[PDB]
Amino acid sequence: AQPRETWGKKIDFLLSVVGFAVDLANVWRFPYLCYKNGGGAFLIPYTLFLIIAGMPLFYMELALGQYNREGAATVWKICPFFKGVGYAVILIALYVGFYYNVIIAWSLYYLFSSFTLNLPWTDCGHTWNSPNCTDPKLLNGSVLGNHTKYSKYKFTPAAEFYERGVLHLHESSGIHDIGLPQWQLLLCLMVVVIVLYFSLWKGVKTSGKVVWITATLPYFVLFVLLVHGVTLPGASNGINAYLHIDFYRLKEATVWIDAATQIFFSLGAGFGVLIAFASYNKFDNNCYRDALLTSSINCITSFVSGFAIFSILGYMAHEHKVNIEDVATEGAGLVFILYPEAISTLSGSTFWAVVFFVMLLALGLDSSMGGMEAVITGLADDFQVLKRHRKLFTFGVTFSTFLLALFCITKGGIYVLTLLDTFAAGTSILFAVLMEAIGVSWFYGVDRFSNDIQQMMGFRPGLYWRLCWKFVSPAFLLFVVVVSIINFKPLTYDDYIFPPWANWVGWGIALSSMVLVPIYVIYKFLSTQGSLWERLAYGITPENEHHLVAQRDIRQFQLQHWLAI
Amino acid sequence: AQPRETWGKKIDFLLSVVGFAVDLANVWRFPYLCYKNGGGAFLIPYTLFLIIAGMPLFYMELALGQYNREGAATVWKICPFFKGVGYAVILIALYVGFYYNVIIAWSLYYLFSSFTLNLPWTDCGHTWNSPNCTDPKLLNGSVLGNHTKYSKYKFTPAAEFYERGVLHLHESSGIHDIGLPQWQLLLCLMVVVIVLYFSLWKGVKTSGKVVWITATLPYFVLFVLLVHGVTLPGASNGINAYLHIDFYRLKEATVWIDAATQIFFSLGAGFGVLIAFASYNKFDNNCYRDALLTSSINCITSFVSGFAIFSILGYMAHEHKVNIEDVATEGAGLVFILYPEAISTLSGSTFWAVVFFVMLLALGLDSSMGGMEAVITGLADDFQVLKRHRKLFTFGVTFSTFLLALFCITKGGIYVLTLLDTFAAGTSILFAVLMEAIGVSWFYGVDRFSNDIQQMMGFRPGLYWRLCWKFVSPAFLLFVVVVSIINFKPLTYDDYIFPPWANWVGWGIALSSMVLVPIYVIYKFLSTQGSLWERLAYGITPENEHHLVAQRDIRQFQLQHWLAI
Repeated sequence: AQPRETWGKKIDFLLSVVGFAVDLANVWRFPYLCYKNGGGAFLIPYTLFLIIAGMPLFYMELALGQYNREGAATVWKICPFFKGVGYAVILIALYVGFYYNVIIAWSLYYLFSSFTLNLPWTDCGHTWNSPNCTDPKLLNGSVLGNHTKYSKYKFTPAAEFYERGVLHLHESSGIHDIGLPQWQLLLCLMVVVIVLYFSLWKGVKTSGKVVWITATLPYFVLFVLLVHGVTLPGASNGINAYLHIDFYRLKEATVWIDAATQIFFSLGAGFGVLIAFASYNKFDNNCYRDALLTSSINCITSFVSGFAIFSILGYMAHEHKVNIEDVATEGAGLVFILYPEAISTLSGSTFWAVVFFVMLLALGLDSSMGGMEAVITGLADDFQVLKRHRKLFTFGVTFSTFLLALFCITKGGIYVLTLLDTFAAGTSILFAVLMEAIGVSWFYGVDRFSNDIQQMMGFRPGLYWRLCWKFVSPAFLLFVVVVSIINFKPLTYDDYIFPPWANWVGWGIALSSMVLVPIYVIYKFLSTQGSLWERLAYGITPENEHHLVAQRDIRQFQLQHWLAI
Repeated sequence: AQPRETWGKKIDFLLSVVGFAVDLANVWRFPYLCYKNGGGAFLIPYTLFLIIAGMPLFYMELALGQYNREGAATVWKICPFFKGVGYAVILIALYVGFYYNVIIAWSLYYLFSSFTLNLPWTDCGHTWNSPNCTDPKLLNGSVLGNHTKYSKYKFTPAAEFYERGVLHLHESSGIHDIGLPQWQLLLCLMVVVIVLYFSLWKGVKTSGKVVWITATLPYFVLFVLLVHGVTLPGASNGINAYLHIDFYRLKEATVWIDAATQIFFSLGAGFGVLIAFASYNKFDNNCYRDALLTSSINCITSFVSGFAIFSILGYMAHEHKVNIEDVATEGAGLVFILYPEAISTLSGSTFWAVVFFVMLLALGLDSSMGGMEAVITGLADDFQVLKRHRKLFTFGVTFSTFLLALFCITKGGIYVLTLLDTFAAGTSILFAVLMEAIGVSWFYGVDRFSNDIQQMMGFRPGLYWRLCWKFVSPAFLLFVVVVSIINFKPLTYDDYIFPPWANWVGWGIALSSMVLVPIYVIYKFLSTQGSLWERLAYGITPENEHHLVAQRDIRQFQLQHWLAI
């Protein structure tokens, strides 16, 4: 049929895989988790976990995507038994969109707040918000006595605006009674999905042309933000809050399980977008240096983002003598509540707010485009009938996403948003990457993987990467899954408590993605006629190796394959 | 490909088309609408409207289904412009299922109430029901003083059981706050859809074998019910309430618009099931006598059902000296509230309740099976790929119906149930039958229809049926649509009032089916390359007549075709 739509240049692929990993400052609280674990003695464990998690997994994803020349759905053509997981990493990705674009819509709403001269968070006098008239006191404008305020003060103008005008949480008591979607967030999501459709309908060319412009803004924005911070007096102390070096605070099973999830969610390994991007890349490329550069760029971006956030926190603590630890809202909209107020204190709040919201929209749109392109490529390579009708398929996917994201744009959508995000992302993606690592290291074998790499690359991976693929990565993923399952805490908002049935609904939604593996295994086992040893052979051997099944030449049954290093 | 799955015998087709039109006593209040219009001077207008509406439309549906040999989706192969409506009558049917099976589930629940020795409606002492403890007084067990009771008494044991144990309406204040689906109705709907899947997955053979047994029960049940009624003393007066002959009460625009909808909803003309059943019938059949027999059977069934209901009402009025007019609940579950209590007064309530619930389940399952088979046949004849995979398609349809019927099986589902039923059924089916009649009488022409009939039948329809098809039926349908649109009243429950946004949601849902015609017309007009006169010709001429389009031989453009009688 039609050949693969190769990228115009390697720079487009590089910028795309970079912009896919800049969502660390969107909704993820990186500096909060950094300060939570060992205070400032977090850099070394962070780097160690980042390496051992991403680099082997990123190299594996890139190599399996480039060599197989197909989407993540059929990327398991060498082992159909695990091919079911190829579906999982697709559907899970869609689940992410179900909330992700919603967050983007929130940022878009902030754009409509930045077009005016008087920002809504500057004045609490019913400026595009409906306060409860309980304590409408400016945190900086109205200077009053400093009190503990029950160690929780959610009456700040920015938080009030975010909760009343953006979320309308006051008209929703919980998750049992939700309500109706907001007309503003609905139009914002419509604009977002229309942009995504007009970008993805053509192919990878428009995607590259968009990420070539969108991914170049956050660097300049973070640079000018760090400059404006270091020019402010209250940043220095904030720096002291960023890295409070305490090697003795590294408690057992405290700093590791909280650092293994943030890097895993920020890098995006096993999410299915890497295979989709590698499927359109040239067959002759160096995934090693590209993966190293991507990991280093992601680490530097996380570091500078945490530094900027802690500088903003230090300047805010300089603005009001109350402590910044228990006064901030460590929720989904942490960047939407604390950061705008600082912009109110900075001169020329309009331009800074506009450029910050543009950076947020760009870094969200890039990740959403990548996540949707992964699903598109997977379902196109799986079903060839949908390969030619790319525009109609993209329109249908966007329409289904808009219809199924209404539960997240409503008044009480943030609760279901956090529920879906946490449960689905954590559980499903962890189980999927665990199954992928197992299938690649034990069933397919790292020897054939290294041979394919050496055939398509100028060198062969040494013993280090092979051991990391075989024994380090699967054991690490299994440990993370065991910690997430055993040490499971019931989900709860900052103040709101989730009902018991919500936890079971979240567990069912998360398990709906992981049960696709045994169902597909049973389907493949039943769709093959013959003896058990022949069905297992057809399931463990690649398609083009099926002729060996009649010859009874299977290396997986040999003990030398399981112990092959 | 595979030929048409012809029925085993004509008796199967007859029993199927009969059992499809026995849903008049399920949720439809036939005797209430009879007594509302002219009291007892309803038989003559009822018969006139029944004839003029069904017989021409039923003959047209049967002939168009038998001659075209295809489902309702592609039955417009002679005129693709109206082919869009072929989709409408499909989707609308599914909408009906979205509530219809739910009602069936209710009846199934009553079966679980009839298996016990002590019926729940007999004793109000918390017998499988949670009363509000306001007025737990037996209507017949506790003899008290007769009062007006504010002209509305909804505290009867049967109504209390139906509202608390079956619906759980007390935990739902309205439609803005719905809640969670009930676990009993969920399992009932699961059983219903599993039976529908195990019946429809094979084809028309199992459908005929099921309707050959299910459609034979309601006759015996109605016979024994009429016998037990005429043996009761209080039936005679009830008969006087059934037919109170008053020719002077036939007010203008009062008895016609209320009788034109009941017959139209009971007969089922234009619903799409008739074409689906005729598509599997032999090419040589007499649709005239079959349609006449079907109409006569439906009329006799409606008459005997109204007689039985009014006899039950008269016996209930004999049980308690209070009037039966304003004490009954004229809602969806009228047969579920008033009729069981009478069974409590009859000796051996167990057997009578069991056989009545079995009759209800059979007459609901037959109609649901027909409505789903219509959609199956339409989407199979439209997309040939789904023709071979009939079992998987039926499973998917049943699963989607079960997933989309959760809003009707919940605590507040009855409000959305009535909303969807009324809006969708009335508006969409009326617009669909109007468009079908117009396309058959004016665009295709009654002359070619009569010629095809004479080719496939032993005689040609006279001037009467041709005039009824051309000038009577379209004008009648247009008048009914105009009355429904202009004389539109806001929907409201017996006591609950619907919010304003619910009316707009219902209007949008109803219009979503009717907008499929202009969209499909525009799609067909844009999918044809050429001049406007050639596109119109391709849109109005049949497919096999497309060769005439190049010859510029189009009879529709001639004035003799529009005036052809």
